[PDB]
Amino acid sequence: SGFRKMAFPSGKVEGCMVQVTCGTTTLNGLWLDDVVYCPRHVICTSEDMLNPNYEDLLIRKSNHNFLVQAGNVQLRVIGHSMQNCVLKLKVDTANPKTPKYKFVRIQPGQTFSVLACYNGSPSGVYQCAMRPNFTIKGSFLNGSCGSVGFNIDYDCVSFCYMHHMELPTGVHAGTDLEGNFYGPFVDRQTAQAAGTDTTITVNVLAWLYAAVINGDRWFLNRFTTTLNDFNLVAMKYNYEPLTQDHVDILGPLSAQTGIAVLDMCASLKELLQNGMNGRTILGSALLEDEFTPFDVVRQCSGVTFQ
Amino acid sequence: SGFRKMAFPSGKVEGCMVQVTCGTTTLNGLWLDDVVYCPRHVICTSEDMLNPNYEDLLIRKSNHNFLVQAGNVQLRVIGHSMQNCVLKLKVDTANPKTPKYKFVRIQPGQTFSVLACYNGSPSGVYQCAMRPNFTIKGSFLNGSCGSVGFNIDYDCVSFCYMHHMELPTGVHAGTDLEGNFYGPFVDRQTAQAAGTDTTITVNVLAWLYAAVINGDRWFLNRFTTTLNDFNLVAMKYNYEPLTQDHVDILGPLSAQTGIAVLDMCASLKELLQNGMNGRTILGSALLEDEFTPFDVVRQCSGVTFQ
Repeated sequence: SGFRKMAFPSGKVEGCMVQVTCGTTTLNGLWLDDVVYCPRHVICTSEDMLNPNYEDLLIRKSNHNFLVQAGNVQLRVIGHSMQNCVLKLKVDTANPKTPKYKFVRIQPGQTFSVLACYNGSPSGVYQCAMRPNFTIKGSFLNGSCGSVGFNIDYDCVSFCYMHHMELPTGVHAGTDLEGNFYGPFVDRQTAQAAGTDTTITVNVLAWLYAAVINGDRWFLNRFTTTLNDFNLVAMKYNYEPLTQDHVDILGPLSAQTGIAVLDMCASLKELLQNGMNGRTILGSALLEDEFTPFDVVRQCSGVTFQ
Repeated sequence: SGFRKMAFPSGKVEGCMVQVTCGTTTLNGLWLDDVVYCPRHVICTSEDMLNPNYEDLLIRKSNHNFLVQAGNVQLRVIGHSMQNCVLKLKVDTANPKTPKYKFVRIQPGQTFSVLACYNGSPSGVYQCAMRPNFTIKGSFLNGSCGSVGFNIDYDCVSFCYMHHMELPTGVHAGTDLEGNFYGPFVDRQTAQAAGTDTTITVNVLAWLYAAVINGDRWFLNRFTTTLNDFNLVAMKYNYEPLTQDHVDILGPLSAQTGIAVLDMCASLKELLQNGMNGRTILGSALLEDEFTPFDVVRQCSGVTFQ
């Protein structure tokens, strides 16, 4: 028992990290088969970032302008193309540690692990949620761009995030591995701000089911609610609306505990309107929204009585 | 910026995990050079657990009675001895992925990463503290015994913890890699209870320095305090006493931020007495004590590992 924010083991990802330098710019790349992926701003300078013309800048670059290092050994670059905001560097060597992998685009509220890297080398691993405003609350310093987020499903690594930039409130923005930004952000030095961040309700409900399972039920009530009513109250408290997909995903936790999703929604509606009277749930003073229902199910491993 | 509960990259440790089966008992082992380390209770059954005579049980086992599996490959066991509560299995093969490593015994309030494993397979990584009562607040299910805790410094993995058992309050007990329990606990089913757990004061101060470095400085007051003043307030809130050694250890963070230790202590004394008035620190409603001063420096410097 016990409940912890937990990341995926980072080893299959550590086997793909490389350093990529262009001119005086260095950041991290991801080496899969004979390709290296990195943020396209590696070809820029600080001065270019004010109004960058990526097509033109890449035109004036040869393969020889990209120095790719996998620890000690240099990788020869044979080709370079841009896909949206990611550079793809074709190399003469296939990564012998390439895991089974896929590129996925994740949805707001879905979690993933981040391997923070500097100069092609891992610094640390932590669990993140894609916020409703298409930011993540990371821990990243200069040199971290090209750090990736990922899930492991079976033995298959699903890469879902590449780090590009930090916004003025200290949250981070990036792309999927096809180089499309999450959210309304661009890889240019211009006034950007993250939108109003909302709370990931399906994750708050997952966490409430976790509370119940680890013994805390002080907040439960006999009342039940309908879904549109809940959503109208949710809206008022900067909570994301709960969709039918979300109700479906909470099915296993509902079944294990015998507490219907709409029952738990009624408990949450109450907690939002009244506050929590300085009482801790699973040792937290605030409702946690970065635990998915799948995260709670894995750690709790409960049975369902039918 | 950003500040996250961050684990060490787990890859060096994932290459050492194996499955150890003895009769019908299966749990995890650690394969370094030609030795496999695991909890000695692998040689027990549910029968033996009440009050097991480990010496007698081990005498009645040959090398042939131990099946060690490293993915698909079976390892030949060539020797076996017991050191305190760990079994050591000599195998015919040195682990070719053995990292630079050492065995250390940590002190209460020191942090480390746990690689949670099931049947020799890594499932999760998370950051933990050794509590003042020599328990850890883990996330472990049946099958997790022999999961290890570790730090990385330089290119060197320091193994500090092996998981043995869960106490009736849902907290976890185990051993260093020489098989000596942390705390007053034994590897038998006996009435055993964790002592009074306190907060790790020096770690809360480290965390306040992290907040400041990241721009969350609302809690800083102009008040200074004596060490004894601070302690006499702190004691009341189930906080460890702060020692001169603790003040010394916070020197680097004090120097980097240009804020005196005893100033920060005065800010903490204020937070303890008055609460946070709704404000959060680094997104958190509660004071966090699972970051050491070295943890804050590593994360804020972007320290990497081989």
